[PDB]
Amino acid sequence: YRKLGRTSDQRKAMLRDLATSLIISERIETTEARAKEVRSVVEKLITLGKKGDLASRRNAAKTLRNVEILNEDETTQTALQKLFGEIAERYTERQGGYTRILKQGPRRGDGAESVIIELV
Amino acid sequence: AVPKRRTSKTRKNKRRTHFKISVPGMTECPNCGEYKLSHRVCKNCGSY
Amino acid sequence: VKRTYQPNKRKHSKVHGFRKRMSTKNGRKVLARRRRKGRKVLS
Amino acid sequence: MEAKAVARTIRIAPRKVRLVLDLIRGKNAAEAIAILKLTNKASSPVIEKVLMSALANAEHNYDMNTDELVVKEAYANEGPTLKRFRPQGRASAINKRTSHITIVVSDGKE
RNA sequence: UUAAGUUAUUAAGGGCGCACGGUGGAUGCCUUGGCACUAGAAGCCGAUGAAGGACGUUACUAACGACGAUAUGCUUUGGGG
RNA sequence: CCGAUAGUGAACCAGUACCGUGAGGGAAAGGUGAAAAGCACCCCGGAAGGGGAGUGAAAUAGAACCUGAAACCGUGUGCU
RNA sequence: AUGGUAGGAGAGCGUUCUAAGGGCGUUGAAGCAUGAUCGUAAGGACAUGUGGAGCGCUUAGAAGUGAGAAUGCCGGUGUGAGUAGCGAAAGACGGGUGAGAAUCCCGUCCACCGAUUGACUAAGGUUUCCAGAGGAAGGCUCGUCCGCUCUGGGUUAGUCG
RNA sequence: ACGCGAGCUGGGUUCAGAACGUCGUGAGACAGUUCGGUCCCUAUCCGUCGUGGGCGUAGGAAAUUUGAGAGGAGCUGUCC
RNA sequence: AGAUGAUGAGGUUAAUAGGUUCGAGGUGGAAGCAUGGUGACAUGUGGAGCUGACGAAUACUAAUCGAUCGAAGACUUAAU
Repeated sequence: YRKLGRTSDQRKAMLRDLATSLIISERIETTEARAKEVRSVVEKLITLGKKGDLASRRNAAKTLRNVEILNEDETTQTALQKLFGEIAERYTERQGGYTRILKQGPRRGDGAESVIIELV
Repeated sequence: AVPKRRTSKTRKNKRRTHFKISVPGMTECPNCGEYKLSHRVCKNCGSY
Repeated sequence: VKRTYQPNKRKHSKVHGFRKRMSTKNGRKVLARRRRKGRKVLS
Repeated sequence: MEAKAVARTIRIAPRKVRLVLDLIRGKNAAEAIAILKLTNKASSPVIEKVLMSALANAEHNYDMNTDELVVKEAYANEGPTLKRFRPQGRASAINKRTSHITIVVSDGKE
């Protein structure tokens, strides 16, 4: 698997940060390799959310960061709550996938292959 | 470790014959706008 | 590592400086030289 | 009928600008613009500015049609260099080089 | 058509020549400044505060010159218009 | 006698930038045009730059401004 | 008769200047560039482009009178080469500004120092301090940012030193 | 190049220190002993190990092959 | 398979990679509930639960629409 030019702990932390931000925003802009790695992470999180049980909730809290969303109608929830409420309902019938990568052009400061990754 | 003779123009420009840029693909965007980069929905009007 | 010239305004003006040059005949000669050469600063 | 544009004292080295200049020489203007948009090099937008200035000169001052033009000449020459004493290393010198870019565009007639 | 033989065409790049450009500041022309001397005055100041400077002074202002709280100058005699 | 690598170290910002704790050492750097008439206006461009137009005898005389050598860097081609 | 190094003798070519004479020049001088020209050599003309004010010729006379080498001096410019290097360290996403954003602002998360990467006071430095404006140069990349540039402001003591 | 330090050590010897013995009026010496004592280099050309691009081979291609040559291998024991 | 580039497996008439499901192997008995124990703890539900690179299956996701390059079997002689 990919190392992403980082150490083990840095990689783990960045992956779970990416996954949390994706659950928050539903589309994010990043590099190709990071997207190709975080894909599996977020898909496994959605699988846990579809299972729905307490043990899966805890095994997902192992990964997700504790973040508060400002929901419409002045409501507030967590990424875990969103994952287990809405994102599981949207994909209750879908078997796999849940994410799509769309390539964009290179950045300026680098020649890095930029990419959007979006929930479907 | 150091060069014993200077390099001539001939040798220099011979060495610089594989030092160039290739050409991109340029599949012309059938949807709209500027020409899209291949397999890339380009930010500047691409529809790949 | 420690380097030469640890500055000090007092010691500068005391070992160099106008009054110290004028206190001795040979220090009055360096001023005459700098004046003759046209030096903008004498001390 | 030829329309020309030159950009003087660009802070990029001629060796670097010539690499991308070599791709557009002898091309049509539209495909050259496309190549410059799809190349990721620092000199591409600069050369694009020069090319579009030349085409605008052709359209305004000579009343030529921009649909049937080709890049006839495209070159970079050396400008004056700037000397900088690199303090980071050990008392070394660094020449910041610069280029005079020129492109001329023609309809291919007389 | 089959054998045997001969001999091309390509320029990724390079060489020579020619043309056109850029860089760079030699060459020519010039002088605002200097070098060596001639002749004729003078040979230099200072406690009535010198040689040298520092701070300031223009309506606007940095530098240099001029000037000094009467400050980018004051009075007066004589030229000039 | 020199005519800007010359001739004073200094034709210009000179015993100044700069170096050195200090005594001291000590540079580089001249030329638009007769006249500033020093490019109104339009176009590309964020601007710099430029292309026209115009001043001028001349603008490859446009302030990086007389002449503009060679090294060096390029673009085109005839022979190979 | 005519190979020739140390070396001796002789005859000459060019450079700057001076005297005299005689000439050339905006109908374009010197310089620069090119050429398939002349002379036994040093070297001399002519033609054409560029340039835009001084310069040849004859005879004689004076010299700062001829460079390829001195690990020579001073300036320009190459080669190595798109090479080595870009100076210890955790960043990710979103939103914003903008011609233009990995590098600037804001927000959330994460992480680091923690008898210190914290907070004061001396020495030293001397306006680097604060608001706006700016991207030509500086910043080992970028830059809308800045200890950089421009404009204007800012240091208040009977008890502190 | 008593093969090989721009491939490695640095035990030896020999540079500054110090000591024993001997010699020397002495400063010091022996080379007779003893403890200690800084080993730089980003590979231009040839060369070598691998690995690609271009062109050629009388039409253009995919695949399977011959083999002029070249390299490798080559040791030995005990027991019935 | 590999420094890059090459090489090979695949490009929707598709199992190339990912995900999903199920396995293999690895670890070794999840959580929750109940019971016993004063309590540390233990027992059962239950070879449990978890599982990177390995295997199979399944088009849920992505391998899109496209564009470029690419020949025109000479001449001479002898046989036919």
